[PDB]
Amino acid sequence: RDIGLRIQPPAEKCDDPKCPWHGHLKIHGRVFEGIVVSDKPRKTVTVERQYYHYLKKYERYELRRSRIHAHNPPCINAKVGDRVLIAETRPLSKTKHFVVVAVLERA
Amino acid sequence: AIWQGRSLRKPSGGRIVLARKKRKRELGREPSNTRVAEQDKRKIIRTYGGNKKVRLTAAAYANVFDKSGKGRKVRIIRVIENPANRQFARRNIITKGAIIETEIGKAKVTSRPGQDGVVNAILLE
Amino acid sequence: ATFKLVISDPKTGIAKQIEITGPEAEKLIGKRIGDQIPVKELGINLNELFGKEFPEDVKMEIRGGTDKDGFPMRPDIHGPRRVRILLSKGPGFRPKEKGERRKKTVRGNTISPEIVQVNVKLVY
RNA sequence: ACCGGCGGACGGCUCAGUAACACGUCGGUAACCUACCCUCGGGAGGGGGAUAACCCCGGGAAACUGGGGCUAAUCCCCCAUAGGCCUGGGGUACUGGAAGGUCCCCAGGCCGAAAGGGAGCCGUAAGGCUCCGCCCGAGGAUGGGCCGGCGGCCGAUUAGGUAGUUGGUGGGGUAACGGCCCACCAAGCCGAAGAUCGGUACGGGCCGUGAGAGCGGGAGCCCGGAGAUGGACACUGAGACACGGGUCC
Ligand SMILES: [Mg+2]
Ligand SMILES: [Mg+2]
Ligand SMILES: [Mg+2]
Ligand SMILES: [Zn+2]
Repeated sequence: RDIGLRIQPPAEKCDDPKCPWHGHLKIHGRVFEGIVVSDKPRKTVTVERQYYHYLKKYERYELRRSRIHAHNPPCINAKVGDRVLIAETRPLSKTKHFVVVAVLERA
Repeated sequence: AIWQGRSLRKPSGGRIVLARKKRKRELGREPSNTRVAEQDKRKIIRTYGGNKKVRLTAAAYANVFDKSGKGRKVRIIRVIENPANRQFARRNIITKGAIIETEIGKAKVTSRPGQDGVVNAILLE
Repeated sequence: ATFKLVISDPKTGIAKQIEITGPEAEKLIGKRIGDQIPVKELGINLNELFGKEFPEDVKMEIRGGTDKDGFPMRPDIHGPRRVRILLSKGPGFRPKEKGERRKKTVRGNTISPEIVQVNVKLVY
């Protein structure tokens, strides 16, 4: 099966209705890539991305980081320290609006 | 009364000072606690955009479906259990997901009576 | 108490007004809206009022009234007191606008000395 | 003049509040509503009812307001049919990056339309012929609701903050997704890369100044937000919790 990203699906199936690979969830919008930094809550991870911001007056750069909370389906089940790919969806809780769709490099 | 606009708390824990009045299009309504009764009773609600909702307040019949695709209209005896609230079963409150007992067996409700106005259930084995 | 009576003959479309006081009016104090009472018992030269032959033992029933300050009587409020409530239609309010509601001062059903006008109709 | 229809939610005014998804920008809604307007496909069958205006009598200092008589509609209410919504079982016709969507066939229910009305000619009459109109479905358009990433103030003589608080499962409610709100199960969430608290302030396109790099401002014109003596809350409507509409303190 393909859901529009053109990447390989997870090996095993699941029963989560909020799983894009095996359930009713639909993805549309941005796609980001990042590193997991927290996995304490059930089915929730925190993903960090780093980028550079240009300071025009001082003609130099500074490093900034963006942290996003993502839904973690049981068929993928990412852990702290690995690279993941996330996609935008409809609101799922107060702070969750993304879902993990692939683990690119296990820790 | 019932305002479904936004929370007054930031995810960090700090407070938010409201910057406007409550708009009319953000209000909710009293829950309908659909009970088991001898005679059925429903009302009509005029909703945003001038649409309608049928609200069921007392239920006496139900539609039960088997795995073969046939259905029967039978009457409801009682609510065996309701995982949504701890004290719904004692008060005989029907919501989606409740287990009801009928004259042909136990059934699990699949519709939302407060939003649709009928009680549909699938037969248990 | 002194009462100003408005008697309407429903079969003709004509009404007459007279003033009644004393033991005659003291009889009427206590009657609600929608109850009958004979006119002969009260005492009124009815055939002279309208100039027409009228049936024997004919009676009348109270339809409404207005108190001494200008507020009317509302059939659905029990007792003789005066209240101030929110209305959307009916006696004591004329809307003029769609869905409008307003707070008005009204009376009850039972007659009392504070009343001045009494509207009744003839019942055969 | 009255009943009835459409409009009065735009336009105009001010900058108190607000350090926030308020605003700028790029995206999303497969999670949503929309009277007026455009195109295509259909429908207009049968009954009932009151009441203002008008006549009789009025009440109150006025603001306002009572009873009886009679009458009409593109006013109101029923019955039918079309139609809509929910759930279970099958089929694979459509769009799309991808179907909790659309389409076809069974089955159990709930809701449930309409004004062939008005004007003008040919009509001997029969009846046409235009003009303006009523209801349902599919789509658009117009006007919005909601969501996300990024961007732009000062203070450490403010260092720890949060307990529906962060997430999960089952529901309710909403036009719609969501701790938006409940019942149960866990211990999460934010922070010296400055949380929390305090100060000051409507945001932007822009404007003043300077060789430039910069520094300072953001009343007047346009686009967005908010308010109608202060604080709370409802009715009607496609749209309001309504500046020249309603209720309480
Ligand atoms: Mg200010
Ligand atoms: Mg019908
Ligand atoms: Mg500023
Ligand atoms: Zn899965």
